[PDB]
Amino acid sequence: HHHALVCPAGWTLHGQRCFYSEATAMTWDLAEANCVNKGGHLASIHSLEEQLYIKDIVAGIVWIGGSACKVAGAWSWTDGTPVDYRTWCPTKPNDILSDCCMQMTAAVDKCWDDLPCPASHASICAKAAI
Repeated sequence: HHHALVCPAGWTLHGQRCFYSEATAMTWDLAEANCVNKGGHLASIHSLEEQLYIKDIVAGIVWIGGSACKVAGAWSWTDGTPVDYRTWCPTKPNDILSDCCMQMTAAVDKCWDDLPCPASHASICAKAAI
């Protein structure tokens, strides 16, 4: 269609996507599985515009959809979209395979870092708008 977009209840609209703030802390793998049960993925981020929109939703560290757990330093988004934007914190990522899941950190700018996937954090999901 070519009419106004909506999001399901509980999700918020930015552009062509809907976002869900999951306040329950969980491992990266549980957070991704949670987003898949809800029809989406942990959020991928493709511009500073998206970075800033998501920054404004969330209340602290959040898991997002990046991981590099197969080949060290080879980042992918769980939703299959391109890694065409990055905003890693200074000196990051460390690209150590033990610490291979991506999060927005507690810095105000929500710069990204790669942490152990078992760390327990809130998260953000995304999926296409309706």
